[PDB]
Amino acid sequence: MLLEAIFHEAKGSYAYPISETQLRVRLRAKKGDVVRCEVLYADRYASPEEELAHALAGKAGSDERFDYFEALLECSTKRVKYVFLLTGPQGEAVYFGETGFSAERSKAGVFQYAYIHRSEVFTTPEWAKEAVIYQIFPERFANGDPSNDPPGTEQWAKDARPRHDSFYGGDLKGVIDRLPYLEELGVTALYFTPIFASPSHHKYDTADYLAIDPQFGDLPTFRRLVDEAHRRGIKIILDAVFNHAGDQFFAFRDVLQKGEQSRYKDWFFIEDFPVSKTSRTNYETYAVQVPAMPKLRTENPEVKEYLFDVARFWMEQGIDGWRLDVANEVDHAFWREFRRLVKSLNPDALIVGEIWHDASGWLMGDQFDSVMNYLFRESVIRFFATGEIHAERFDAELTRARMLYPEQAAQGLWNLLDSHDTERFLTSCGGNEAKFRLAVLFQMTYLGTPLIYYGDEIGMAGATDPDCRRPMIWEEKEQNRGLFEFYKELIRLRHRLASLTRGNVRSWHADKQANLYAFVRTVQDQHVGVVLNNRGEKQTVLLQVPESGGKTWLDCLTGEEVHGKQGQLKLTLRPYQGMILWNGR
Amino acid sequence: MLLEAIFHEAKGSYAYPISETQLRVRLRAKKGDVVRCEVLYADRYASPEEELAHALAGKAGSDERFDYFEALLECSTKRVKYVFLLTGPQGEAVYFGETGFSAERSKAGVFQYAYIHRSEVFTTPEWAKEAVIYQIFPERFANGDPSNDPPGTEQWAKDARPRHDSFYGGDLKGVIDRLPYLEELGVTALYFTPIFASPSHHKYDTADYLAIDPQFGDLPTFRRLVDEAHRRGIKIILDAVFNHAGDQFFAFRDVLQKGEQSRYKDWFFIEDFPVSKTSRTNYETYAVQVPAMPKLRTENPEVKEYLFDVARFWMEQGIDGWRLDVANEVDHAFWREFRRLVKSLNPDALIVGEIWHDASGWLMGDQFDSVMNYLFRESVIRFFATGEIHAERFDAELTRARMLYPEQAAQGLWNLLDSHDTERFLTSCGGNEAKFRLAVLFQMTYLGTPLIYYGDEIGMAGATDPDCRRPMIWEEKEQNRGLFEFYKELIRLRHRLASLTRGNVRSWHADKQANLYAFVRTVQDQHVGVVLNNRGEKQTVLLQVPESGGKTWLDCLTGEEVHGKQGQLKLTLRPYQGMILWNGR
Ligand SMILES: [Ca+2]
Ligand SMILES: [Ca+2]
Repeated sequence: MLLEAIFHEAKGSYAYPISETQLRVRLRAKKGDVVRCEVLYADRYASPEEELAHALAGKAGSDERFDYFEALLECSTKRVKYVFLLTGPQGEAVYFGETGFSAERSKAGVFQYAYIHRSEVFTTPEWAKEAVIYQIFPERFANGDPSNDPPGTEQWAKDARPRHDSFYGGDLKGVIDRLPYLEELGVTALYFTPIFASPSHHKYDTADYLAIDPQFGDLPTFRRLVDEAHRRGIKIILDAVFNHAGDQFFAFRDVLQKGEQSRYKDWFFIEDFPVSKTSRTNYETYAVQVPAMPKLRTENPEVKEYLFDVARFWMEQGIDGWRLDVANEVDHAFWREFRRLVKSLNPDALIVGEIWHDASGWLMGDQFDSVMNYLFRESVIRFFATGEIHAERFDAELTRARMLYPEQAAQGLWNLLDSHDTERFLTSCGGNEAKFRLAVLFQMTYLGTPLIYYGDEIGMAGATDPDCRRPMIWEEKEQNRGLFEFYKELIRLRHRLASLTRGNVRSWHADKQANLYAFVRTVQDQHVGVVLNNRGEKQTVLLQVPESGGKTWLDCLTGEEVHGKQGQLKLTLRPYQGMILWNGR
Repeated sequence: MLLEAIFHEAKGSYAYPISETQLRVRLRAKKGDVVRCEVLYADRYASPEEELAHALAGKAGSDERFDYFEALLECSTKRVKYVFLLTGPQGEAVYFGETGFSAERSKAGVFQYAYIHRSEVFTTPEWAKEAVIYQIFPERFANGDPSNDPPGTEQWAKDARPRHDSFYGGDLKGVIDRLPYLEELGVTALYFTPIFASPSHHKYDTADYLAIDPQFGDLPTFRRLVDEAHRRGIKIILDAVFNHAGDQFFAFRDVLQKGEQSRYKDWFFIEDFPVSKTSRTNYETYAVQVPAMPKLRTENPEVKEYLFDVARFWMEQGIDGWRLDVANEVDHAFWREFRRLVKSLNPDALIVGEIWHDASGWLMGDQFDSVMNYLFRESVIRFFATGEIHAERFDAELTRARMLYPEQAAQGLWNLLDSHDTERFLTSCGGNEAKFRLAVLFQMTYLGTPLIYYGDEIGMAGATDPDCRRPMIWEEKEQNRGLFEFYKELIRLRHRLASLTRGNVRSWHADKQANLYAFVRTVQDQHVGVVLNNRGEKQTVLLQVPESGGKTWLDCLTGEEVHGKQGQLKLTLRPYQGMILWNGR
């Protein structure tokens, strides 16, 4: 086999504890290059003559070009050393260790996970493991209070087509008046984009971190919201913009007024004074040349303490976690310490970050709890919506992703289908509900945290920003209640089937030709299989199911009861029809 | 080219800054699969249609199975995204990016280094970059005061053969009196193994972390050592053992007496009560069943603060750094915070850890400065002493290990030939001085910090523990001043050639049959190439040297002048001879 293609490291996403005494190990090799992977391990101080423990590494998945093996090691000593034994299609065996490769186990060496400290066990809030988040764009969700609408606000109508400078008066009061709705839908948390004192429409340039923007409400209204949401079993998530502030931030305006006399001059990155100019900037900002967004020096103790204080103020109000913006642009020390602050105030506080690239460096367990799973969307958009990729490709994109980070993180990734910065997925589906409904079925049954974008649930459509930010449709007769009930049922199923929230993921079937994909979610002895027929034609498939995994399945969506015969399960799926098979365990 | 064998990551040892605006990048590939590696980069926020930067990745070296390419990206924005352009033997062009491989740049995606914060640019003390450490085991170095010799201390003789419980009276005063000797040798720093108050002989079971063991001296004596040593240009590095404490440790004893009602019960890992027993361990300890060494609970804030106070104390005495024992078993959060303390107290304090396996997780820049380079010892023992490997294998082992951690670490790794836990290298060489010297010449010219074990500079030989703890031979008549002088010359040269202390490493030539190896240290324009004739036979070698690096070289050890012609340098080395050719720049 190609040893130069096999990889592993005693850390990161290939070696990490899941418990105080259990070490997980991942090993990858060229697809087809290895057939069996076994792990021999023992305590690091074990006598060189003592016998080693054995652990079989199952094929956890495979992507475009790699094979992935995962095994669980029992380390009662909390210290472990181990070597890999890899067997090829031709029985050729070889040990893989820290030293390298060899036919003799001794010469291969041994990887070592020094010690497993309880504090370094990746731990995330339980309520998040089986949660469903609903993304709220305040300015467009509900106008509960007309008295705070900004001047020039436009009529709230379904036919309205938002313009970049539009206003609709969306506010926190509406979110409250509509809480019965979210509860009915079944969401367990609301994620709000920025809503803090700011002069712009987007509010990404914070002016006052300790205050709700007047057009949205006030502390009183916010406290009311949090309280009314909680008694409804709904957590609250706010957006944290700590990378940069607005040009009206008290600390910045002082520097604009006092130049080097400002006690806050080092709260930013300035090249020379005076500090200011239009189309030109003598201080670092978000992206390139954005005057309204002066970068904050999160490395500075003053800045750090201040934001940490800002977090305390809002955590005092009862929020349940944060969504970090441009998180990847603030120092790690800051994030490490922030989590400590946050987790000590609330062990169940969530920390979700937004990185548009491999976020492993932030997802080891000492910083964020998870991040937005943009990969999920990319694979989902192209699979159900544009159809640029087929089922076998879709399977790969997904798998490659799962093995990207530790399970504690993969399990909590926010899987969104769109956002306030993208065209609505229904539109991406060219308006076809058959395609949209299928995707949502997948979103609601896959590994991670489903993130619902306001309105998608009743079938709102629209191009990218700002057309995706159309005012929420509240007239029941103008809403797609058929769709609305679909989301409800999917959400209800996801709540009862433990496998769907806390189960692993395994690919079941991938037909590049028929474009049908299947996977199974597992927890304990329970198994739930999902079959997706992504084609505008009726198709029939043959899935394999050895009696050991059950002999009869019940389609949780239709009640239909199918039986497997001779280790196979015959299934006929209707156009864009999805099936969710439960084995009753 | 086996694509499944190419590796990279925008973190760790494959992507790291060397300055606030300079990012280093490394790529791994199957040997021979890539002949040209170039990187195309731009600002993370740069427009799509903007001209991409170019940076050629030179081949940094190769090992047993891989090739390694390196590049330095100029990133004025401290923000960068990049894509690799790989060229094979047959001219095939493949792009490599976060998304994967493709003949098209757009489909390859791009790796991203989100942001470069100065607080994250690996930084190590300046004096350690040109330092030459000297390992001292107090008990066997020198007896400056017999009044502290424990009963049973034996005579100080060259032919003395120490037993496990022997006592010679080595003490700090002794070190003081011998400072002139050490200063002459040219060592710039002194490293003491544990020397704190302990009831045992080895002193690994700390009883009083705030006091020097009476057998070595008193606090006032240590102070005398630091000042007198400092004025000779010699630093002091103390060995700290925080993973576990002694069974006589004040905090521990409180539990042995008050049992469960011990105010310090949560400071350790205690299974059940009574708190202890003989030959049987009912509490976690170092290794397996070590009643005198109960593991300290560093995860505990009370312990952390205490160990830190202990740290502050000794740093207030003026020490210059720490050598951590069994550090790989202490939580990272602890070390991260330890560094912050130590460094704030003294930015020049050194933090060297001891971990016998891939320590990348501790060598990112937020924890240790370096570790003992055990891989170096193995490469020198098998190449110089046992002859287990030839010149080509030596080359690989060296190359592979060099590429394990970021350059800032590699440059400051402690390169030891032996220690209080092994036999004298001379013993490993079977008494062959011609071999010992060549290994030392390499040690003195390779990348890393040379570690000299007390006595080795005067040719002390001996078997492993306790024979490696033989009393220092101070009788000049009995000293191999011949070797001693050699040691001196190398140390001098090292201090005069910036490239030997701060330059990189590149293999120059390797021959498995002739057993001849050569490498080049380069810094700015200075080049110094080392040629090793590791064979007991006079050999001639033809090295390739384009006029670019110079056309004339000088052997610093003999003063011989060598000239190159048509890009070749013909050198004749005597049995086991090594040359150090300076390009005069
Ligand atoms: Ca309003
Ligand atoms: Ca003495």
